[PDB]
Amino acid sequence: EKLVNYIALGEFSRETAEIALKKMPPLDTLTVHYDLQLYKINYKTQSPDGNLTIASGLVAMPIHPVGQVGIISYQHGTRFERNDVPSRNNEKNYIYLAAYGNSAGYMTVMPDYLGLGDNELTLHPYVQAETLASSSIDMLFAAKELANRLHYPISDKLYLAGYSEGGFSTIVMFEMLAKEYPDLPVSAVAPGSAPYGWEETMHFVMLEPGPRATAYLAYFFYSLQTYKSYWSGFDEIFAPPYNTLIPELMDGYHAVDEILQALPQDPLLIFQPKFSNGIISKTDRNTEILKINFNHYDFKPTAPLLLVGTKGDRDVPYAGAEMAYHSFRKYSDFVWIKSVSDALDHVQAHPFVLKEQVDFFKQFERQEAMN
Ligand SMILES: [Cl-]
Repeated sequence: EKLVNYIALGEFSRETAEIALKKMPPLDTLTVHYDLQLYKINYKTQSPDGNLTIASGLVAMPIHPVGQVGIISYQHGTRFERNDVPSRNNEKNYIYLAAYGNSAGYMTVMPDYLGLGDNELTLHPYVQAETLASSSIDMLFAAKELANRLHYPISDKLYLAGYSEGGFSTIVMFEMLAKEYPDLPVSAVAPGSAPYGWEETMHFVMLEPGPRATAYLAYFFYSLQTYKSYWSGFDEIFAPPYNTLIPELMDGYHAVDEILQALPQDPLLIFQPKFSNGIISKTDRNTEILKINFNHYDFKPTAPLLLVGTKGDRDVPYAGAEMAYHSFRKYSDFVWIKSVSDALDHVQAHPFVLKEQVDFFKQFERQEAMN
């Protein structure tokens, strides 16, 4: 049993959902059909060190479903604040509930991730494949336990989506489900604007830095060194005073705009030159283990797969999505790639990408369907 405890958080109405959708075109074109009941859950999963840890997330259940209810597991993007995660259901979370739950009618399952929400680990293991995958799978299983306890019948339809860091989480979750849980059917998978490829992503974020690049890299290397100690210490990685500022900024209680204002726009300024150059040149002594963590685009998909993003992305390289697409196509014809724009950026494109995800899942909902 993974489910440890839960708390009812009240309802999320059609009317509240409609207001949220209207704020984020093109999602305003979705029709709302349901009110949802919300639960915050806590569940058992493994830490980066392979110990038991109790993590949190949100489950949202359409009330009075007209059809049999499929599950969508939605993996959120980068969060620097402990409490800005789905189990808190703040207004920024509403669009996910509105689109997937109130409109699409899916039981919507949203992990917080380790180091966030109620989890006692002090720091999120950021873009770390092993635990993003296991924490998301264990959340799904715990959510299914909740539905069983509440006599909420669900179908066997299962959809996996996410954005940004969560696009990566979605891909690694998919891989691990296929490997470790081969008898659990997955219906469709649609990672949104994910980072693909260690070299591709490092080059883009370090040398073509968009507005959040320094923050992403600070989070990534601070978290990786914290959990894995691949380098001698933080001062090998980070130039002063960022070696001590970054740990403060990443405490879970700094607003993301404050983090972005405290860090330079050019990520090279936060690193020792030796270190950053070694990463870029793949001459860092840890390059092989870094590639193992990052590179998850060479496995056989066991469900229809849509890689959806924006060619306008300045946060993660669209070239990485193109590379991943060709890699996955070696294994399956049921693989597609879609750009929602030539110029919308990572943030602007988000509601367009969400709309594509919902539409993709609906395509696979309405075939191969049996009670
Ligand atoms: Cl690589």
